[PDB]
Amino acid sequence: KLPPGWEKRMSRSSGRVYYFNHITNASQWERPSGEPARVRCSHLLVKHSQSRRPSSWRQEKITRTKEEALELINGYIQKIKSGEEDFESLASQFSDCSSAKARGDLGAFSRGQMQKPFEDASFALRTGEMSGPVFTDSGIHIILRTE
Repeated sequence: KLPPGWEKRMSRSSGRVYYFNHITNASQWERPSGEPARVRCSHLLVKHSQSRRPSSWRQEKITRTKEEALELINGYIQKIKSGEEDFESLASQFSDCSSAKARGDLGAFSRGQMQKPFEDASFALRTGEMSGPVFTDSGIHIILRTE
């Protein structure tokens, strides 16, 4: 009896059930509570040496590995979930996408327009909800659905 894309999982380190979304890679302790033509999202992108365009306003030659990019992504997720940092502030400071200028805002879009893994996570999110790591050809994303 779980919303779309959510499933119950067992955590081995703590021995407790949690909830996992296999579309967004979101996870949380708490049980989670047509689809629209368009959603609005912000994101924080961390590129790596195998991104389709491995450079950004933050560095001319992006050399980090995929797993280094994932480590940075998880660090940002930790700070956001714990309240140590705001999503928008981290996107402005550290996103490798030029949308960092607008605090990660990408505006509105509909299915078919974005990269498929990005689109699926975005439409699987509920408004105000945040994804886990989402992998695309651009790099690794954190996605926040704002409308």
